[PDB]
Amino acid sequence: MRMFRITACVPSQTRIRTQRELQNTYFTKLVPYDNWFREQQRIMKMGGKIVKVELATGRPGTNAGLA
Amino acid sequence: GIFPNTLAADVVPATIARFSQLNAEDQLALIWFAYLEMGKTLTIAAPGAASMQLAENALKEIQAMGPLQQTQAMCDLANRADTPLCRTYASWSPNIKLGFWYRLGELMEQGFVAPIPAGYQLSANANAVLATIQGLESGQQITVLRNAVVDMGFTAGKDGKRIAEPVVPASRTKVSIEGVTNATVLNYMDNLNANDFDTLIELFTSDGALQPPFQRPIVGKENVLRFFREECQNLKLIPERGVTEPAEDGFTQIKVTGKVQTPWFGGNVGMNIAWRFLLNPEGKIFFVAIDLLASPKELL
Amino acid sequence: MQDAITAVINSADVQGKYLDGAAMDKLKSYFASGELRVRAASVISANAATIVKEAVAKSLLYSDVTRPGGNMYTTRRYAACIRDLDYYLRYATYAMLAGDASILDERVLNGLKETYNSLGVPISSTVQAIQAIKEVTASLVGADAGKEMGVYLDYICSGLS
Amino acid sequence: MQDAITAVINSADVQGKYLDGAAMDKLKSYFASGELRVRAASVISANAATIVKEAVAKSLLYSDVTRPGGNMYTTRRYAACIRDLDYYLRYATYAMLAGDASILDERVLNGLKETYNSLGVPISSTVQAIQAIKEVTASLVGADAGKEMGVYLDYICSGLS
Amino acid sequence: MQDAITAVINSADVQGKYLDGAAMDKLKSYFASGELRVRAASVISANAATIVKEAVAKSLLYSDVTRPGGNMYTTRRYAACIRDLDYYLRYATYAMLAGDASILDERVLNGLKETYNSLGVPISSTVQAIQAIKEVTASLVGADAGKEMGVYLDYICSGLS
Amino acid sequence: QIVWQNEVRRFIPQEKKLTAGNPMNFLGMARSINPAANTIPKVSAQNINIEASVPRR
Amino acid sequence: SIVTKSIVNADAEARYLSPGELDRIKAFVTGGAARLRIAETLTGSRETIVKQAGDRLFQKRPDIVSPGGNAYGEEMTATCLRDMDYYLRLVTYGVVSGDVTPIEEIGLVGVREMYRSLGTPIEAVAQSVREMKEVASGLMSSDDAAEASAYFDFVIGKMS
Amino acid sequence: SIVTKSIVNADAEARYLSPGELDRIKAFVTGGAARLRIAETLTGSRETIVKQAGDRLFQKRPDIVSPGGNAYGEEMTATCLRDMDYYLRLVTYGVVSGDVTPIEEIGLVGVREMYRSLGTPIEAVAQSVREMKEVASGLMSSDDAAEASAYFDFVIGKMS
Amino acid sequence: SIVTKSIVNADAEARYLSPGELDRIKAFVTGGAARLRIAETLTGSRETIVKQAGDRLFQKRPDIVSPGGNAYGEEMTATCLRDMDYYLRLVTYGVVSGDVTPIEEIGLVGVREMYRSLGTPIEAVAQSVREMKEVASGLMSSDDAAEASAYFDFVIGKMS
Amino acid sequence: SIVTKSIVNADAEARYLSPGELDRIKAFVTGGAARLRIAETLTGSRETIVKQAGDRLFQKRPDIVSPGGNAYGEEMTATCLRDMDYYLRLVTYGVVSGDVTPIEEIGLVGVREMYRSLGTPIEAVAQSVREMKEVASGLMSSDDAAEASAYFDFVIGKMS
Ligand SMILES: *[C@H](C)[C@H]1/C(=C/c2[nH]c(/C=C3N=C(/C=C4\NC(=O)C(CC)=C4C)C(C)=C\3CCC(=O)O)c(CCC(=O)O)c2C)NC(=O)[C@@H]1C
Ligand SMILES: *[C@H](C)[C@H]1/C(=C/c2[nH]c(/C=C3N=C(/C=C4\NC(=O)C(CC)=C4C)C(C)=C\3CCC(=O)O)c(CCC(=O)O)c2C)NC(=O)[C@@H]1C
Ligand SMILES: *[C@H](C)[C@H]1/C(=C/c2[nH]c(/C=C3N=C(/C=C4\NC(=O)C(CC)=C4C)C(C)=C\3CCC(=O)O)c(CCC(=O)O)c2C)NC(=O)[C@@H]1C
Ligand SMILES: CCC1=C(C)/C(=C/C2=NC(=C\c3[nH]c(/C=C4\NC(=O)[C@H](C)[C@H]4CC)c(C)c3CCC(=O)O)/C(CCC(=O)O)=C2C)NC1=O
Ligand SMILES: CC1=C(/C=C/C(C)=C/C=C/C(C)=C/C=C/C=C(C)/C=C/C=C(C)/C=C/C2=C(C)C(=O)CCC2(C)C)C(C)(C)CCC1=O
Repeated sequence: MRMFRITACVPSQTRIRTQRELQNTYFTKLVPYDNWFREQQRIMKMGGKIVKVELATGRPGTNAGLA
Repeated sequence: GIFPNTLAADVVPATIARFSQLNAEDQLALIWFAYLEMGKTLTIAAPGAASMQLAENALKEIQAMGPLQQTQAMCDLANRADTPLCRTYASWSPNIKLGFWYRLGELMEQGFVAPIPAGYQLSANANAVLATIQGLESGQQITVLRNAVVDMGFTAGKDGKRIAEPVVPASRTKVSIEGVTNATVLNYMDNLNANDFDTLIELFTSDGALQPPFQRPIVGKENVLRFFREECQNLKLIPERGVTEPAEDGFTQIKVTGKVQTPWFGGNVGMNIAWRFLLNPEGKIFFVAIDLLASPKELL
Repeated sequence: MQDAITAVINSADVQGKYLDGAAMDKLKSYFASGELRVRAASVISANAATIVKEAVAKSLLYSDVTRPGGNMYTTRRYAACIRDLDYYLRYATYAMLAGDASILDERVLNGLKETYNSLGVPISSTVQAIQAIKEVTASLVGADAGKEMGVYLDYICSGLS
Repeated sequence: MQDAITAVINSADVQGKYLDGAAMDKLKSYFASGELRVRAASVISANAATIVKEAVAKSLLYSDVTRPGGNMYTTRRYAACIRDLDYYLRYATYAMLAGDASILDERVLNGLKETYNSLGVPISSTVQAIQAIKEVTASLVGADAGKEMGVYLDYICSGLS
Repeated sequence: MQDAITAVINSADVQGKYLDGAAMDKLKSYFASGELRVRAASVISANAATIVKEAVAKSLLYSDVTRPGGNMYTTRRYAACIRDLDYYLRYATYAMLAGDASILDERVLNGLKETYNSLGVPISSTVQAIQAIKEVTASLVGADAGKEMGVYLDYICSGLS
Repeated sequence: QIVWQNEVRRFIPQEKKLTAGNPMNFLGMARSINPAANTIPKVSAQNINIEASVPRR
Repeated sequence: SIVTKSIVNADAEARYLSPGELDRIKAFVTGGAARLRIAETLTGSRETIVKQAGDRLFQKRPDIVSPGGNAYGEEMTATCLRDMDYYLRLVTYGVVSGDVTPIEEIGLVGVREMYRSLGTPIEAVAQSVREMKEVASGLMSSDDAAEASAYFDFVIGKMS
Repeated sequence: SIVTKSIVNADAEARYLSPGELDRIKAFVTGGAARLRIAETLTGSRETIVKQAGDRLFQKRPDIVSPGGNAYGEEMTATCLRDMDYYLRLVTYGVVSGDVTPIEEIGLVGVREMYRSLGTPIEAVAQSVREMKEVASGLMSSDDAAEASAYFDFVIGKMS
Repeated sequence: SIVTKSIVNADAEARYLSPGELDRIKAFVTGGAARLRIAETLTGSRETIVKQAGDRLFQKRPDIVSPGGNAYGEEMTATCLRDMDYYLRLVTYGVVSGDVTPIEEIGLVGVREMYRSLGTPIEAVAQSVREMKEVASGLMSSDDAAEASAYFDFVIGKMS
Repeated sequence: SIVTKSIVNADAEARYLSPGELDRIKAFVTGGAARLRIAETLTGSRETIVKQAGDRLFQKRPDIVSPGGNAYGEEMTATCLRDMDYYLRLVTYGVVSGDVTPIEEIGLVGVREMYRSLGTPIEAVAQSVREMKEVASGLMSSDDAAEASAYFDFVIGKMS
């Protein structure tokens, strides 16, 4: 299936965490295509900055066989 | 545990029934002789296939037991008497029980356990059963041994063994030494075995000196008392041979060679202790040297 | 959960009292037993699988329980029963270390009887298996530590039955 | 769950026995009836929404349930009733294909009566709806497939009652 | 219900065997304990009212439970709590005599938690009261029979929880 | 024709009868197919050159 | 047992056991050794008792094993012997318990209906139990034989 | 079975059965006659397959029946053959059902844990399964045994 | 490393090293001479301990060296003893570091998969490590033997 | 009595007495000699036992004999001693009968109602019966005292 490799930086806004938070502060993950929209919406609502997005799996414009 | 055969005719159930028919003495002698025949006419024991850790504590307790009580405990297991060791044995799997008996036989061969009475001969019925077991196959042999030996120990609701076995009625005896017939060294050996060092060391001269292995001589009567009471603690010696001759100042130079079965500075059991006794002319040991002569075994 | 120390401290706190002579004596007794508890725990942790294997062989194997129609028939059910025995042994070790059965009540026995009743697990068979585990652990650990482990395993048996 | 094949296999396994002649006969019967069940399942899957529509129309439209104050008055309540009907149709089709009613107990009937009693849902009305669903599905599916579907729908109704 | 004799008999019968040595040992143990059980039952029957009285005085009286708004406020509610304690003591004696906690399970526990949940009865406080009853009974009967009575009292508490 | 005295002699307890899953059912088959064990291959670890005798590839 | 019966009566009356029940329980508990001993005697002699009782019963009643009889046939005869062993086990249970309640609950409730559905003659079953009682009395001492025959005759009377 | 597996997948996706699933079910229904023939052959000759497979397995891996091996002794060998019989019966169930769900549920899930607890070589068990598969394929026709060996292969792969 | 474990725990709780943890590190560093003496002894005596443990293991489990076993053959026995030497070296690493983590890292994680792929009996490997522990205890003092017994028993339990 | 209670239970079940019930009846018949001995002891020492019991009760609870108490005056003291004698006779009857049924049906049912009507302290009466039990235990043999203690405790509990 189509997968998105996304790198983003999401800062904290409400509390000053005292545990190691770099891993979820700046990270890259492989989110599925069917979840990419909601993941992007979550990152934007949390206030993160989408550093980079790439289509790691599949090819653009695949009418069939995108599974 | 595993399903034990009880009555199916054939050969294995018949052999197990015959073993059960044999009394406690016959069964115990038969299992001992079967262990003796193991590896040549019977299957070789493979204790790694059984959880011997469960019986490890009982084995160590038996090993620490004195030979009389060792034989008493083994005969209690044979008679299915009510003892804590019998309970522990009965609470084991058949493989664990068989491995435990194999370890007992191995320790008896190595001398750590009181051996069978010397010159014992297997009864006719037990010998016939053992011959049948030898004729049996390897798997058949192990199945027969397991089924025969599982019934031992004490289990609630079971009570038999009408014949029973009242067992058979070293340190107390003179230490068997070849070429040495001196009361001083004999008393020294007996007292050292008995661990009554306070009475043992009177055989030492007032200027008596002791030479422990790998250490310089220790001089002073109370020094030797301290050495005996802090280093040489509860060790068993088996002197074998010895020679005696005179020496300067009227001394008696006596070289005795024997074996120590107790842990004493390493080389356990397989170290030859040489006692170099420069005894005073009056008799007390002026100089005792204990030399731990070693076999090709090294790392001491 | 509460160990012996926490139990004593809670008993003192409930009455709002400092640790008096009796509480100190109880703490001293627990500290004395601590070495034996640690040794028994290490031995059990080493021989974890062996104890369960021997107990199931002694009490369950070669029976209607393992034969078809028994609760321990399928491989899945055998694995589940072995896992349950492993949990019992581990939590009994926890209870022995802590000197208290609070962990047993809080994380094992809560609803365990209802769980077996709903599942159809034979309570008597499970109790016999735990008894076999107790005997095996006693033989493998010793007298006093074996007795303590038996106390907590019998606590589990009482809760289950 | 379990189909008829699963039931035969489970009976043989629990008795610890190989598939004997009677089990083979029952398996042959299920294989004989299988094409019928596949046809009925295809028909109902093709016409899933429609059958629900005429079931409601013959059963619940312009009635006290759909009036204000009923349990099916509001649009959200109508959607919930439709979802209930679609569950019942889907699971009756599943039971029809499997030849077994275990699925309904596992999924639907295991808590549905308590669910409706907590909700206030009219079980008499839902029984009437599923009873109408019987004939609505039977019309499209035939006579014997209709009999099987009616068997499963009667199962649902009896569980509700 | 079931006593020790009927329990062992049923255990043998369900698997279809005669009484072996192991079962006979259990019956011998029960017969050995029968004299102590009868003496404890006589003592508890003599001191039934006093035991419940002392337990209530030691656990419940002057607490939040008796004050207005508590579950032991009205005189009727107080008498109901006393009656519950009377049940628990009497059935603990029954189970102690029988050597089996089956009468407790089939006549005191099956649904009692649901009844207390409906009525709002505090299960933790009733457990504390049963613990007080256990302590008083132990003090009045002795350690050997006190432990046996406490076994079934704790059984009732665990069933309630 | 049937004789009942023979079966009266041949009576067996019901609980002694073997069930489906009992290995005693296959005990007879195992007896028939006598498996031959392996003669013990006496080997001494002391006389083994670990560095050289281990395979190299 | 007597303990169960007394506890049940006390529960039904919503009361503790009276001393007149407690002393009976004490006497029952004390006198358990003889009951146990009779139990081991019967259980040890179960196979011989069953065989001899079945042989005597079949000799006395030929129609049972005759063609058209309930026990006619190999499996039928073995099943009749199985029933005899069942009732011997129940009698042992009752002897050990000192009461007939275990027998009645296990293999005595609905026995008439069960054997009527099976077609077996309940009178013939009672005769088999009588032969078993005779064999047990022969294998037991005078007092023990009478004590066991109490349960045996209870079973026989309940059967017919 | 295949019916249950398709139903489970369809309900997990919250949908009626797709044309592919329905066609698979109908094809299995049509081909069930050969499956029943396979089951009949396996059940009828099950003693033969178990016997020959045990012989071949013991020959190929003699350390199993050697001292210190798990199958050492008559009782251990009998239990070995018993496990072989369970696996043959499960193979028959899977062949009849057209899906290996029953095999997985009964004798494949947790088999690693059970055999590890018992001390058994899972690879040896897989070898025994392979021996049974070879014997059965010899006993059946080419294509029939060809598609019967798929479930044997599944068991072998899951155990080894 | 005990210090590394303390650092890991402190970072996991997001705190500086506890006074107790620092005291434990201090005590370990002070006793490091005695701790490293055990490693020196094991490194010096690696050959005799490995060979004796292998011989005892083959005595206890002759099936593995028997034909059809994993260790059968001169090369197979050689590589089995080579793995023995690997595990002894790992035990020395653990006793030096004061922590079982190096053992679990190099020679313990994935060991199940590795020996399953190789066909090796993990139970036999555990028994061999037990023999190694017993030999090392014999060759060392009671206190040092007890200290190394922790690492040896850790390896044993992780093996099985 | 135990005999009449057993007969009532058998009649309620609509059956003859079970072997256990018959054995209990025989045991009670055998113990009837000891029961008669205890009754003889009590009836012989009727006067002294009631005298010490009344004196002990008066010392324990002087408020009864104090002004305003129910038993104030020589006539009230005579009535109290008469009640003492009546209850001791009831205890003797119960000991003879082997059960507390005669005691309950003669002077133990409605005792609370009668004392509420008369104003008598029920707790005082219970303490008086307890003093009677203490003096009787001191006066008679331990086994006989133990046997009568159950009946005395039953009476005192019913009066509590
Ligand atoms: C102070 C010397 C300088 C400074 C600080 C500053 N930091 C942030 C935000 C973050 N800092 C970190 C760094 C870490 N997180 C970790 O877990 C670790 C590794 C253990 C490090 C080094 C991160 C990840 C952030 C992101 C936000 C967060 O902390 O979750 C800010 C801005 C915070 C914000 O939300 O705007 C600031 C101001 N600023 C200076 O000018 C100093 C030179
Ligand atoms: C009119 C603007 C559109 C239209 C209407 C139409 N509706 C139906 C049937 C129903 N409509 C409803 C809707 C509601 N019921 C409620 O209680 C609520 C909130 C108060 C709503 C929105 C319902 C429940 C029905 C079912 C009949 C019944 O309630 O008894 C129909 C007839 C459908 C049929 O086939 O019977 C029609 C025609 N049609 C249009 O074309 C307009 C866009
Ligand atoms: C005074 C005229 C008499 C008397 C009183 C007395 N009572 C107690 C203890 C309690 N009294 C009650 C009664 C009630 N609680 C209620 O809620 C109701 C209805 C509203 C009633 C009638 C209770 C529950 C108790 C228990 C203690 C508590 O309140 O929590 C005592 C003390 C008893 C003791 O030993 O603690 C006393 C003294 N005593 C007399 O002698 C007078 C005749
Ligand atoms: C239906 C699914 C299922 C499975 C799989 C199963 C396995 C199974 N095999 C067992 C034992 C056993 N199984 C074997 C068999 C073998 N020995 C070998 O060397 C071979 C590799 C292997 C056979 C090929 C042996 C030897 C035992 C005895 C183990 C012991 O007693 O220690 C046991 C425990 C004893 C008992 O059967 O009661 C179970 C549960 N039971 C089930 O119900
Ligand atoms: C292979 C293999 C195994 C099997 C291993 C096996 C087969 C293990 C079995 C080993 C055997 C046969 C052990 C028997 C030992 C006998 C003893 C100790 C008796 C001594 C008698 C005494 C002291 C009495 C002496 C006497 C005295 C004192 C008297 O007073 C009077 C005379 C008398 C002579 C009686 C395992 C089960 C481990 C695992 C699986 C597996 O494959």
